[PDB]
Amino acid sequence: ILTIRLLMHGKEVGSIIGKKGESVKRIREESGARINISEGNCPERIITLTGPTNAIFKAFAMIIDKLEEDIN
Amino acid sequence: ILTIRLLMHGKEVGSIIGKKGESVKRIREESGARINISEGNCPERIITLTGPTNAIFKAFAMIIDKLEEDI
DNA sequence: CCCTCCCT
Repeated sequence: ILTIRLLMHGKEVGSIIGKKGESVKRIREESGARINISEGNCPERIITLTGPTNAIFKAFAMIIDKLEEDIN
Repeated sequence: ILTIRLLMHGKEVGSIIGKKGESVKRIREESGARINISEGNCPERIITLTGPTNAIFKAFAMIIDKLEEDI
């Protein structure tokens, strides 16, 4: 059970929270991680990833994949 | 003693109970109304309010303010 | 693109 913080620009975050909140809703329900995204229109936002190794991995990889398809 | 039912989306209602449970704690205590909330992840939830016009009015106003800020 | 918040 480990935690890892990811830094993220404003626009970056919006992608992980696709219109209506589903994008996270997958990543969450699909990796098994505890995912939190500090709110408030702040230029830099933390996304905390919390859980066992593979859960993190999975959440990470989906996060990566989401941003990967946003260039630009 | 009046009963007034409030239809409420699943998102909204989660804000009234905000966190461990304290948001309702606040309103139950500080408004002095009989507040009930239907249970389970149903999209559509009822909040019954029983009491005097005062308590009903208090509770309601406390709800609106929890809602107003989200936003 | 803003997400969940579990109370008698």
